[PDB]
Amino acid sequence: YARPIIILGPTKDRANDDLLSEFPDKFGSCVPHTTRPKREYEIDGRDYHFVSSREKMEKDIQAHKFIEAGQYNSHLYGTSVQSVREVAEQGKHCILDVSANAVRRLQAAHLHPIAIFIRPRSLENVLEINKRITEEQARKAFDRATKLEQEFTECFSAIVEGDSFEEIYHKVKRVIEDLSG
Amino acid sequence: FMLEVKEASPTSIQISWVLHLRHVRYYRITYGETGGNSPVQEFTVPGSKSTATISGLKPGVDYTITVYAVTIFSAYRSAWPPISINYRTGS
Repeated sequence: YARPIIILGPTKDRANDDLLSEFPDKFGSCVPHTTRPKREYEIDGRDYHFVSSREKMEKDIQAHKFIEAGQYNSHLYGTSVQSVREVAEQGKHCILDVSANAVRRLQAAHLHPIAIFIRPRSLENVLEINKRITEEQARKAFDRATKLEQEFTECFSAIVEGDSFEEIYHKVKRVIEDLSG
Repeated sequence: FMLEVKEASPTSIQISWVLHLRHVRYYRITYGETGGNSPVQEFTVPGSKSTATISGLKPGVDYTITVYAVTIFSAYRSAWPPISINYRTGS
């Protein structure tokens, strides 16, 4: 059994992306649910589980079958407990792009998540670890990270820092290996 | 890097972006009159695409176009930050 992964904080999208590319045998992604009709290019069971009955997804949501769900553009979208469990039972860390609120929901499903928070040391540090954004964007990301830490510290397995994204990523990898026993 | 635009006609443009994330479900394109009470228009292209056609634009009118990457790790919410430019056709 492989613990699923939630990385939060600045540069988490890059960390998620590089983990899968660099260790495709140890990491995976799960297939979410939607009630929106499928697009011509999409494949049922790969892009989404396309649910025919909105009423069916609604019962499942009320039954706590989703670690995260919401309505967007009049359609329901969720990441399901079973879909995550299916990835983990292949021995792959399920890389999740979900809210911090989902960590509690994963623990209640006995899925034992790893949650890692990337903490910026300062506004300047944001620009050290993310060299693709403006200063205006860096302050938004700095503000959001601050508020994330204040509300969700107890859900974090680890907090990692660095003066560069390479140092962040090295710590993220080492934490996952350590927590993988 | 940046969002690139080429005018195909006074009513239509072709926007392009640099694939930075490797594991993208789809890209979400939104466009709307730069400064406008009118809701934004939007559509998607597969995560394999780095270009998209936007037609039906009012000629000479400023539009704000933004592209969101939705990763395979996410059910709907996009990666941050999105990329955006302001463009009007004709020159």
